[PDB]
Amino acid sequence: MQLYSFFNSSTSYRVRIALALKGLDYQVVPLPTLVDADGRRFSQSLAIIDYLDAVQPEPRLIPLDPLHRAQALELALLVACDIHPLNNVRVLKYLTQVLGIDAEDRQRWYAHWVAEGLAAAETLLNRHRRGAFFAGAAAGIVECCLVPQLANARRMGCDLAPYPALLELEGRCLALEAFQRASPERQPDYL
Amino acid sequence: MQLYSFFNSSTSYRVRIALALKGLDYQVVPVALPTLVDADGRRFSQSLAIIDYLDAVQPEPRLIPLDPLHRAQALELALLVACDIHPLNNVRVLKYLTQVLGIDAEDRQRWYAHWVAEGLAAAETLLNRHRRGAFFAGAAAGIVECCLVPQLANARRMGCDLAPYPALLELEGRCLALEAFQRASPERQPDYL
Repeated sequence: MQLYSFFNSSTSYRVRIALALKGLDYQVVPLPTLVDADGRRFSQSLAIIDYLDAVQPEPRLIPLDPLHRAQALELALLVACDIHPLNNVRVLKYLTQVLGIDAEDRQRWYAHWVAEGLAAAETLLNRHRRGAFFAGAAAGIVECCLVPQLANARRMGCDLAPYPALLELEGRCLALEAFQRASPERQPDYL
Repeated sequence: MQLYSFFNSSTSYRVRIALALKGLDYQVVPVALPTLVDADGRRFSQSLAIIDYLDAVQPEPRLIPLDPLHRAQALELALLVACDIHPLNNVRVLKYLTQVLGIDAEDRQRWYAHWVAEGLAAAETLLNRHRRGAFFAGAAAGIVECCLVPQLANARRMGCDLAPYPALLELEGRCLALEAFQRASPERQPDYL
């Protein structure tokens, strides 16, 4: 398979993590678009992560148990639907060039959606985590979504002190070769 | 189970359609929404997590396909709406644009219509290229129609041009002809105007 990836795309980071956790090799093509062995194209990171679970079930990125699965998807969709979309490069571009919102107002916009969303993420992780990772002994869709969100929030100057369990989970993920391999800074298109 | 719904919430509408397709819409309860509340008082948020959970609660008729390829295609279109359109066009976001950045109704209008045009052009193409049947997944409505019908009602109400999406308009018409969608509609809610 091929992944049309950019090193600094949060959605590409999500899928590079999932591919690294499966141990699947693919060809980065410097979004995202996964092209499978049949030439089918997929661009929505959370659909790709679900599909990878069909392509190579073990290790599993989304739980089988219906309640554990609902809890994992709840936290993944909080990130994918209620934080990231508002803070996209395309949205900040629109705010500057079309509405002329200055760097500082764009900061406060960025920080407002992060603060609301990460407070809820911290709550859900503390409530529903089953072990070292959200799903127990292995990282999955929750870590695929939280790790890029935290990197983005950090880089935009957000206060992350109110989210100690998110920061702890982030550290347990960034200690793993799979996350290190997927990281922006280790990508072939990275300056 | 109970579903805490507001008549005018798009994400509530998505889950009221899902419940109506299952034949469980006695569970709906008027006035972040929606919230599904089970037997033992467990609260589920996230409209797409709730739709997925309803397939565990009562598998038939299925809102998310079993076949992996068909599932990836249905989730691609559903997530296009739920991730790339609706979150930018939320009441919550439009309040921030008004009350914080002082953007007028006219610039708000144009923001709404930009994310709508970008998203629905891509949605029209996915529907045309990947649909399995009269509905996206086949002969029955599912997660794709649960996301599209609320998004088209919203776009129409905000004055968006929907002429460029004839396949989306046709699918919307097939859904709104069904009793399950008519029951789920905002206009038929107990809390409606």
